[PDB]
Amino acid sequence: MRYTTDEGGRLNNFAIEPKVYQAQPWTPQQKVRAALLVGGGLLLVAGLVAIAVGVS
Amino acid sequence: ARRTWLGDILRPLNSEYGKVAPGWGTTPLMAVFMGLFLVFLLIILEIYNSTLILDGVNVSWKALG
Amino acid sequence: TITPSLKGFFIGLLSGAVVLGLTFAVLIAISQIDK
Amino acid sequence: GLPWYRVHTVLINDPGRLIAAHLMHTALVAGWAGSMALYELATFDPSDPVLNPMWRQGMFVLPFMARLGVTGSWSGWSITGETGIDPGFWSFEGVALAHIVLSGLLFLAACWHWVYWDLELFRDPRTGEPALDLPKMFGIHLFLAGLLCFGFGAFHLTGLFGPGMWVSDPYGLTGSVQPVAPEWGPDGFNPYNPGGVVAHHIAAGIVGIIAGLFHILVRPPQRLYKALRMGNIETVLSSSIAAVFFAAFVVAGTMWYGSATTPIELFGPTRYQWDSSYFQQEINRRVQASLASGATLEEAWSAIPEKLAFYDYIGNNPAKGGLFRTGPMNKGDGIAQAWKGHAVFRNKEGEELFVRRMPAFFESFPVILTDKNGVVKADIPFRRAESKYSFEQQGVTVSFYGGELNGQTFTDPPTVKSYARKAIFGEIFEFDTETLNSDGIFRTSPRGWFTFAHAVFALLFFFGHIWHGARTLFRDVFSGIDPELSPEQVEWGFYQ
Amino acid sequence: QEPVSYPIFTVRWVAVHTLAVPTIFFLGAIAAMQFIQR
Amino acid sequence: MEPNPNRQPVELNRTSLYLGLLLILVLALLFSSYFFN
Amino acid sequence: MEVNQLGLIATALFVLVPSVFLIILYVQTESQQK
Amino acid sequence: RPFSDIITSVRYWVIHSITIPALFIAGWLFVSTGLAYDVFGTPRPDSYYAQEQRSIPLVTDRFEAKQQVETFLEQLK
Amino acid sequence: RGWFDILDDWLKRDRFVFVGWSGILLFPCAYLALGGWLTGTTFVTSWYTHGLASSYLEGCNFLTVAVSTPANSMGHSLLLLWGPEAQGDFTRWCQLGGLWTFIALHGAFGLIGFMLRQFEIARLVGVRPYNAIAFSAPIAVFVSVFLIYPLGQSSWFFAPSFGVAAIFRFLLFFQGFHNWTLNPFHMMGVAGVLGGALLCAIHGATVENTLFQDGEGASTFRAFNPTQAEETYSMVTANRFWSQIFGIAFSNKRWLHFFMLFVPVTGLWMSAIGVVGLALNLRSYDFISQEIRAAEDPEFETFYTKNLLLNEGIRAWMAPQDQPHENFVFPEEVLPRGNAL
Amino acid sequence: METITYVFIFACIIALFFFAIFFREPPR
Ligand code: CLA
Ligand code: CLA
Ligand code: CLA
Ligand code: CLA
Ligand code: CLA
Ligand code: CLA
Ligand code: CLA
Ligand SMILES: C=Cc1c(C)c2cc3nc(c4c5[nH]c(cc6nc(cc1[nH]2)C(C)=C6CC)c(C)c5C(=O)[C@@H]4C(=O)OC)[C@@H](CCC(=O)OC/C=C(\C)CCC[C@@H](C)CCC[C@H](C)CCCC(C)C)[C@@H]3C
Ligand SMILES: CC1=C(/C=C/C(C)=C/C=C/C(C)=C/C=C/C=C(C)/C=C/C=C(C)/C=C/C2=C(C)CCCC2(C)C)C(C)(C)CCC1
Ligand SMILES: CC1=C(/C=C/C(C)=C/C=C/C(C)=C/C=C/C=C(C)/C=C/C=C(C)/C=C/C2=C(C)CCCC2(C)C)C(C)(C)CCC1
Ligand SMILES: CC1=C(/C=C/C(C)=C/C=C/C(C)=C/C=C/C=C(C)/C=C/C=C(C)/C=C/C2=C(C)CCCC2(C)C)C(C)(C)CCC1
Repeated sequence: MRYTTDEGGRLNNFAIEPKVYQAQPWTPQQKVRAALLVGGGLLLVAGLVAIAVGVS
Repeated sequence: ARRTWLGDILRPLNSEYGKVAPGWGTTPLMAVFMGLFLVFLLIILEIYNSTLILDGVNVSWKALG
Repeated sequence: TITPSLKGFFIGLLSGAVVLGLTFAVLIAISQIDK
Repeated sequence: GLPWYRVHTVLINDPGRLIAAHLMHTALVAGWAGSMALYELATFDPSDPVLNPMWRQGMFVLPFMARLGVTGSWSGWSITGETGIDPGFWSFEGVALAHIVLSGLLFLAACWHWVYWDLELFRDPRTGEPALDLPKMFGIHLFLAGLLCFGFGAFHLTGLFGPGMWVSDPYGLTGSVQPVAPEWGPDGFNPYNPGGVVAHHIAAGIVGIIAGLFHILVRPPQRLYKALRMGNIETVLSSSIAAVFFAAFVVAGTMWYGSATTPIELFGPTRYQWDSSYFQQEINRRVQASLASGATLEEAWSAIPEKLAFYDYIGNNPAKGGLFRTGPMNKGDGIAQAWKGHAVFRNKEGEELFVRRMPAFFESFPVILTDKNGVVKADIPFRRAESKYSFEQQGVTVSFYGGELNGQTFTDPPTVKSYARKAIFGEIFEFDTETLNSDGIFRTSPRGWFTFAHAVFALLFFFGHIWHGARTLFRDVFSGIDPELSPEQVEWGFYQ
Repeated sequence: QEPVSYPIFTVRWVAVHTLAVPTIFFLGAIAAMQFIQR
Repeated sequence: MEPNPNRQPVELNRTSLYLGLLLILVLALLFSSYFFN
Repeated sequence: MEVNQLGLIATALFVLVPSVFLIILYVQTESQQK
Repeated sequence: RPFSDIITSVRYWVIHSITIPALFIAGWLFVSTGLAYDVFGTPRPDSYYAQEQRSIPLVTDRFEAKQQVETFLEQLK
Repeated sequence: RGWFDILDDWLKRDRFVFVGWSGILLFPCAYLALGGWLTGTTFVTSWYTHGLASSYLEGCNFLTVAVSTPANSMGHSLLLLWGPEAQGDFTRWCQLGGLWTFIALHGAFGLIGFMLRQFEIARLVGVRPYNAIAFSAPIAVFVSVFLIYPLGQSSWFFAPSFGVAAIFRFLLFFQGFHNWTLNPFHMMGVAGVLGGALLCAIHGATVENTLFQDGEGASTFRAFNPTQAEETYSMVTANRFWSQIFGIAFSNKRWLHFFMLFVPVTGLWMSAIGVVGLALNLRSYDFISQEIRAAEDPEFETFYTKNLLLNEGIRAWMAPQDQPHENFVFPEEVLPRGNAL
Repeated sequence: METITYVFIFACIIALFFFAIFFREPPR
C-alpha cells in the first residue's frame, strides 16, 4: 500500500479517502423512508419532555 | 470476505460513504447554533466567576444550606 | 429582574457585536472594490 | 521499516483490527478499575469515619463509587458508620467482580475481532477497498450518547427508579444519598446546587437526540467536506483530542475550586476554605450563640462537634504536602485520635491573646502571639541570645476548653511553648504515629492528586492536538502523493 | 505588492500610522516628565 | 484466517539502542535520588 | 534517614523494562537481515 | 517603493512638518498642565499619604472597591 | 465569484507583510497588548494594589517600572471595564490593575494568532509546518506560568507581573518558597536550554570552517535563500573532524537538524510540567532522610541543609512588604539570623 | 542499598561510552 520514506528505509502510512460525489435529488421511496424516521423523532422528543414534566 | 448475518443487516448503514449536498448547505445555519453556544459559555463562565450576579443566585458552598 | 451586572454583560456583547460587525464589514467592502 | 513511533499505523487501513485494539484498551480499563477497587478495600478502615474518613486514607476510587450511591459492604459495614446494613448485590465488592468479568468478556471479543478481520461490511464493494461513513457514524453514536444521557438524568439522578445522589450541607457534617429534583430556573446554573445537575442531564440528553437524528438525515456540504478533509480517519482523532483536553481542564478546575458534584465529605476540604477561614468563623458563631443564651466557656466549647474542628486542621488542605511525599495523609502525621480542646492563651496581666495562624505558602512559620487590636504581646524568640518578649517575661498561660482537657491550665514556659507551636495549625489533636510510622511532614489529599494528574495530562493533550491537526491538513506534503489522485496506471511520455 | 499609486488608506499606511502617532505623543510626554522636580 | 495484507516489520538500529539506553539509564540516575528520597 | 524498600523496586523496574524492550526489537531486526 | 524616497518626497513634508510638532506639544501639555495625573488616577508627589494616616491605601473588598478608593481620595491619601 | 472568495483572495494577496485570516486575530490583539504595556509603564500606578511605584510619571528608571497585577482582594476576577467592580470608570480600572488582565489575555490571543499564522503560511507555500510545532514551546511556557499557575493559588496577585525587576522578584520568590532549583523538571529544563545554545554554537562554528570554495574564487551563485545553507559545506569533512575529537559525530544531516529542534523544545515542555505541578503547591522542598538525620543529629551539615537555611531567611525578610495584604509584623528577635545558630 | 544502585548505574553509563566508540554501526 503506502511505501514511503527512503530517509532511513522506513515506513509511514496514511489514509485512503473516498471520492466525493454530489447528491441526487431523492426518490419518493427515499422521502417516505426518511419520513418514518423524522416522524418517530418528533413524537419521541415530545414524549421525553412529557416524562421530564412528570419527574419534577 | 466473510458473509455473515449481522454484517448484512448493518450493510445499508455504511453505503453513502462520500456523498455530499451541493455547495455551502447549512453552514450559515451552523454558525447560528455555534454563536449561541459561545454566548452560553460566556454566561455560565461569568456566573461562576462572580462577574455576573443575578439576584436570587448565591455562588458559594452555603447554597447547599 | 435585571441587575446592573446583567446590563454590563449586555453592554459587553453589544460592543463585541459592533467591533466584529465593523471589521468584517470594512474588509468585505475594501476587498470588493479593488478586486 | 516502521520506527518505534509508527508501529500502530497498520490499523489505519482496516477497521476490523482497529476495533480489536479498541476492545482491548477497554478490557484493560475495566480490569484496572475492578482490580484497584479490590486492592483498596483491603486497606480501608470502616470502624471510625469521623476522625478517619476515606480521603484521609488516600482512597482514589472509593469517593467515585460513593458519590453516586454505592455505600454498602457485604462484610456488614457502611461508610456512614452503619453496621448490619443490607446492601443486596450492589456494594463495592460487587461492582469490582462485575468489572473483572466485564473485562473477561471484552478480552474475548477483542480476540474475536483480531482473528476475523476480513468482513465485507468494512469494504465498499464498488472498488472493494476499506472505507467508513464518518458522518453517519457520528450521528448514530450521538443518538446513543443522547439517549443514555437522558436516561441517566431522568431515572438515576432523580431517584425516580435509582438511588439519587450524594447531598450535603455547607459544612459537610451530615451528608447522605438522597433523591434530587431538577431545577431549570436561573438558580440551576448555581454550581453548588445539586438540582442544576439533574436539569443538565435531561436537557443535554434531549439536545443529543435532536442532533443525532439530524446527522443521519443530512449529509455534509462540499465546502466543509473538502475544507476539514473528511473521509480521513485521522481528523476525527484531531477533533476528539481537543474536546477531551477541554473537558479535562474544566474538571481540573471544578475539582480544585469545589462544586456540588465534588463534596467535601468524600474529597476533603479545598484550600480556599482554609484561606477564607470558613469553619473557624462557623465555630465562633456557634460559640457566641451558645454563650449568649447563657453559658461558661467549658459548656460552650463542649457543644461543638469533633468533626467541625477536624476541618480547621491544616493537615487536611490539598495544598500542603509535596510531590515526592507518597502515601496517604495518615502517613503524614498519623491517625487522629481525639480533639484536645480549644486553647486560649492569656498573659499574667489577664488579657486574652490570639495565636496568629500560618498561611499555606510557608513550610515553617513563626509563633507570634497577638492581642485584640493587632499588636504583638508575646512571642517565641528564634534567638537564643536575645528577648524582649518571651514566655518568661510575659508569663503566658494556656487554658483548655472542650475535648480531652476541660479546665486544664499550664503555666510552665516549655509546655506552653509546645502548645503554641502546634496551634498555628489550628485546633490541636491527639495523633497516633506508630501505626504507620509517620514522620510529621505534610501530605496532600486525594483532591490535589486528581487535579495535578489531569492538569498535566490536559497540557500534554494540547501538543497531541496540534500534531494530529497538522498531519491531516498537510497530508499531501507528509506523503509525496495526494489522495485526490487514484494510483497511476499507464504512463505517457513527452520527449523530443 | 501594494500598488505604487497608493490611495490614502493602504495596509502599509495604517501600519506605519498606528506606530507613528502614539509614539510622538508619548515621547513628548516622557520629555516633559524629565523636568518635574522631586 | 487469511494473512493480513497490512503486515509490515519494525526496525531499530544499533545507534538508536545506544541513544535510547543512554536516556533510560541517565533518567534513572536523575529520578532514583527522588524515589529513594 | 529512612530509605524506601519500594524506591529500589521503582529504580529496578524503571531501567530493566525499557532496556529489555529496546534490546528485543534490536535482535529481532538483526535476524531480519541475516 | 523604498521608504527613503517617500520620506523625502514633498507631499510628506508639507503636511507632516505641521502635524509632528502638534503631537509632540500635545504630549508635552498632557504632562505639564497636571492632566496626566487626573486621567490615569496616579497620585501627585506630595499626597500619597494623608495627614492623619501613615498607612498605605490598600483595597480589601472587590465590589466596594471604587467606594474604598473614593473614600481614600477624600481624606487626601 | 461569490463575496467570500473575493474576500479570501484579497486576504491572501502578495504584500510586504501577509495578513491572512490569522492576521485578523493577530494584529488587533497584539497591538492592543503592546500598547497597553507601553501606556502602563508610562502612566499607570501600582500604589493601591502593592503600595509600590512603577511609572515614569511617578519617577522611576527603565528597569524598575512594571504593569502590575491586581490585588489579592479581587480573587480570580477577569476585571472587565464594564464589570461590577470598576463599573465603567477608567481611572478605577487602571488603579485596580485591570490593565494586567488586559495584557495577559490579549497576549494569549496574540500567541494563538501567531501559531495559526505559521500554519497558514506553511500551507499556502506548501512546506511542512514544523516551525509552528516548534512554537508550541513558548505557548506551553506562557500558559503555564502567566495563566495556569495563578488560577491555582488564590488570586492573580502571584501571577508574574510584566516588568524587568518585577520578574527578578519572581525568581527570588520561587527560590525561597518552592525551592524551584531542586525540582527535577526544572533541572531538565536548564539542561535543555543550555544544550540548545551548545548545539547553536557548535553548528555555527563547524559549518563556517568546512565550506566548499572558501578560496578557489567561489563559482557558486545560488542561493536559493530558502535552503539556508546545507550544501555550502561538506558534511564528510565535518564528520571526519568530530568523529576524532569527541569520538562521535553525525553522518545524516536531516537528523542533526531534527536534534537541534528536539532539544530546547523538550526542555521547555518539561519545565512547563514542573510549574503546573507547583500550582497545587506540589513541590520537592526536602528529602525526608536528610530531615530525620538532621533532627536526630545536629552535627550534620550539607550544602542542601545550607540551602534550606537560606530559603528560610528569604521568606521571613521579604514577605512583610512583598505580601502587605497579609499584614505580617515580625519583631527583630524572631527574624532568622546566622549568628543565632 | 542506595549507593550501590548509584554506582552501578554510573558504571553502565561509562561502559556505554566504551561501546559507542569502539563498536559503532558501520554506515553502508
Ligand atoms: C480580534 C478581536 C479582539 C479580541 C479577540 C479581543 C479579546 C478580548 N478583549 Mg478586546 N478589543 C478589541 C479587539 C479584540 N479584543 C478592539 C478593537 C477594542 C477597541 C474598541 C477592544 C477593546 C476592549 C476593551 C476595553 C476590553 C476588551 C476586553 C477583552 C477580553 C475579555 C473578554 C470579553 O469581555 O469578551 C467580550 C466578548 C463577548 C461578550 C462575546 C461577544 C459575542 C457576540 C458578538 C455574539 C452576539 C449574538 C447575539 C446578539 C446574542 C444574543 C444573546 C441572547 C440570546 C441572550 C478579551 C481578552 C476586556 C478585557 O481584556 O478585560 C480583561 C477590556 O477591558 N476589549
Ligand atoms: C493554539 C493553536 C491551535 C492550532 C494550531 C489548532 C489547529 C487547528 N484546529 Mg484547533 N483548537 C485550539 C487551538 C488550536 N488548534 C483550541 C485551544 C481549541 C479549544 C479547545 C480548539 C478546538 C478545535 C476543534 C475542536 C477543531 C479544531 C480544528 C482545527 C484545525 C482546523 C483549521 C484551523 O486553523 O482552525 C483554527 C481556528 C480556531 C482555533 C478558532 C479560534 C476561535 C476564537 C478566536 C474564539 C474567540 C471567542 C471570543 C470572540 C473571545 C473569547 C474571550 C474569552 C476571554 C472568554 C486546525 C489547524 C478542527 C480540526 O481538528 O481540524 C483538523 C476540529 O475538529 N480546533
Ligand atoms: C436548563 C438547562 C441547563 C442547566 C440548568 C445546565 C446546568 C449546568 N451545565 Mg449545562 N447545558 C445545557 C443545559 C443546561 N445546563 C445544554 C442544553 C447544553 C448543550 C447540550 C449544555 C452544555 C453544557 C456544557 C458545555 C457544560 C455544561 C456545564 C453545566 C454545569 C456546571 C456549572 C459549573 O460548575 O460551571 C463550571 C465551569 C464553567 C462555567 C467553566 C466553563 C469554561 C469554558 C467554557 C472554557 C475552558 C477554557 C480552557 C480550555 C480552560 C483552561 C484552564 C486552565 C487555565 C487552568 C451546570 C450543572 C459545564 C460543566 O459540566 O462543567 C463541569 C460545561 O462545560 N453544560
Ligand atoms: C456498562 C456499563 C457500566 C456501568 C454501569 C459502570 C459503572 C461504574 N463504573 Mg465503569 N466502566 C465501564 C462500564 C460501566 N461501568 C467501561 C466499559 C469502562 C472501561 C472503558 C469503565 C471504566 C470505569 C473506570 C475507570 C472507573 C469506573 C467506575 C465506575 C463506578 C462509579 C461511578 C463513576 O465512576 O461514574 C463517573 C462517570 C463519569 C464522570 C462519566 C462522565 C462522562 C463524560 C464527561 C462524557 C462526555 C462526552 C459526550 C459524548 C458529550 C456529548 C453529549 C451529547 C449527549 C450532547 C460505577 C459503579 C470507577 C470505579 O469506581 O470503578 C470501580 C472508575 O474509576 N468505570
Ligand atoms: C493517574 C491518576 C491517579 C491518581 C491521581 C492516583 C491517586 C492516588 N493513588 Mg493511585 N494509581 C493509579 C492512578 C492514579 N492514582 C494507577 C493507574 C495505578 C496502578 C499502577 C495506581 C496505583 C496505586 C497504588 C499502588 C496506590 C495508589 C494510592 C493512591 C492514593 C494515595 C496518595 C498517594 O500515595 O499518592 C501516590 C501517587 C501516585 C501513585 C501518582 C504520582 C506519582 C509520582 C510521585 C511521580 C510521577 C512521575 C514519575 C516519576 C515519572 C516521571 C517521568 C518523566 C520522564 C516525566 C492517591 C489518592 C495508594 C493507596 O492506596 O493509598 C492507600 C497505593 O498504595 N495508587
Ligand atoms: C488520544 C489518543 C491518541 C491516539 C489514538 C494516537 C495515535 C497515534 N499517534 Mg499520537 N499522541 C497523543 C494521543 C494519541 N495518539 C498524545 C496525547 C500526544 C502528545 C504527546 C501524541 C503525540 C504523537 C506524536 C508526536 C506522534 C504520534 C504518533 C501516533 C501514531 C503512532 C503509533 C503509536 O502507537 O506509537 C507507538 C508507541 C510509542 C511511541 C510508545 C509510547 C511509550 C509511552 C511514552 C507510554 C507508555 C504507556 C503509558 C504510560 C500509558 C498511560 C497513558 C496515559 C495517557 C494515561 C498513532 C496512530 C506518531 C505518528 O504520527 O506516527 C506517524 C508521531 O510522530 N502521536
Ligand atoms: C542558569 C540557568 C538557567 C536556565 C538555562 C533556565 C531555563 C529555564 N527557566 Mg529558569 N531559573 C534559574 C536558572 C535557569 N533557568 C534559577 C537559578 C532560578 C531561580 C529560582 C530560575 C527560575 C525560573 C522560573 C521561576 C521560571 C523559569 C523558567 C525557565 C524556562 C522557560 C523558557 C523561557 O525562558 O521562557 C521565557 C518566556 C517565554 C518562552 C514566553 C515567550 C512569549 C512570547 C513569544 C511573547 C512575544 C514576544 C515579542 C513581544 C514579539 C515580537 C514581535 C516582532 C518580532 C514582530 C527554561 C526551561 C520558566 C518556566 O520553566 O516556565 C515553564 C518559569 O516559570 N526559571
Ligand atoms: C524570554 C525569552 C524569549 C523571548 C523574548 C522570545 C521571543 C520571541 N519568540 C518568537 C518566536 C519563537 N521562539 C521560539 C523558541 C524559543 N523561544 C524562546 C524564548 C523566548 N522567545 C526559547 C527558549 C525557545 C526555544 C525552544 C521559536 C521556535 C519561535 C518562533 O517560531 C517565533 C518567531 O517568529 O521567531 C522569529 C518571536 C515571535 C514573534 C512574533 O511574531 O510574535 C507574535 C506575538 C506578538 C507580536 C505579541 C504577543 C503579545 C504581547 C505583546 C504580550 C507579552 C508582554 C509584552 C511584550 C509586554 C512586555 C513584557 C516585559 C517582560 C518586557 C519573538 C521574538
Ligand atoms: C479471561 C476471563 C476472565 C479473567 C480475566 C481477568 C483475570 C482480568 C483482569 C484484568 C486486569 C486486572 C487488568 C489490569 C490492568 C492494569 C493496567 C492496565 C494498569 C496500568 C497502569 C498504568 C497505565 C500506570 C501508569 C502510571 C505509572 C505506572 C506511574 C506514574 C503514574 C502513571 C499513571 C503514569 C474471567 C474469569 C473473569 C471471565 C472469563 C474469561
Ligand atoms: C448494558 C446493560 C447491561 C450490561 C450488559 C452487558 C455488559 C452485555 C455484555 C456484552 C458483551 C461485552 C459481550 C461480549 C461477548 C464476547 C464474546 C461472545 C466473545 C467470543 C469469542 C470467542 C468465542 C473467541 C474464540 C477464540 C479465538 C477467536 C481465537 C483463539 C482463541 C479462541 C478459540 C478462544 C445490564 C445487564 C447491566 C443491564 C442494563 C444495561
Ligand atoms: C491601553 C488602552 C488602549 C490601548 C491603547 C494603545 C493601543 C496605545 C498605544 C501606545 C503605543 C503603541 C505607544 C508607543 C510608545 C513607544 C515609544 C515610547 C518608543 C520609543 C522608542 C525609542 C526611544 C527607541 C529606542 C531604541 C531602541 C528601541 C533600540 C535601540 C536603542 C534605541 C535607543 C534606538 C485602548 C485605547 C485600546 C483601550 C483602553 C486602554
